[PDB]
Amino acid sequence: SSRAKRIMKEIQAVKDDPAAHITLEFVSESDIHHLKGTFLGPPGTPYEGGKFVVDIEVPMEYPFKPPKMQFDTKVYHPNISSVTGAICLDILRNAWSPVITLKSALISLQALLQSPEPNDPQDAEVAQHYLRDRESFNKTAALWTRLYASETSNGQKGNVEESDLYGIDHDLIDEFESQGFEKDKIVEVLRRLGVKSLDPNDNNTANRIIEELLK
Repeated sequence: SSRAKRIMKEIQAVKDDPAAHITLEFVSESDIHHLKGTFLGPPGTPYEGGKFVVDIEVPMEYPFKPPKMQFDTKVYHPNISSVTGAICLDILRNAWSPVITLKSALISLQALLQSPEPNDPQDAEVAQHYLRDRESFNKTAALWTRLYASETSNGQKGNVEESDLYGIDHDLIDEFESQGFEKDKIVEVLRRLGVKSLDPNDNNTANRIIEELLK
């Protein structure tokens, strides 16, 4: 479209050969109204290490066109994800420059994710909670992003794990096998249960498993 060309030009830069580590995929019919800019990055921090999908909404207005952004890996940060997915970066609550393109808003999130700013954020509950238990939220933060880094197809409520190569076969078997029980034992107890987050020497299900294992 005519007005769409405005945003298309911005995406052309990222489309110019795999470079800049940027991503821009619009999910809409001929009338591109909803934009979605993602960014791929390696690990090395609980705030970064996977994929991020920022739901962008680009209207058809030239004068003062503030690009909306929300959700984005539902990251739990004082800035991102306050109640139903919302960030605070220039063009969000009070922009001070109409030149701040969409690329700036996206790139700003990357540096923002790896930059704790609990001084004067938007979410007081998060800031106060992080101020006390920062180490407890740190680990939980990396886990959420590590699991919500990407998702195939649509969803009903929540589809986490149970998609890639399953590690529940000979690993859980090797434990009971060497113990003294035979494969036929583990299979019988594994098939019925079918746990995934099993512990070596700290699992309740295990005790119950071995219970039958001996019969």
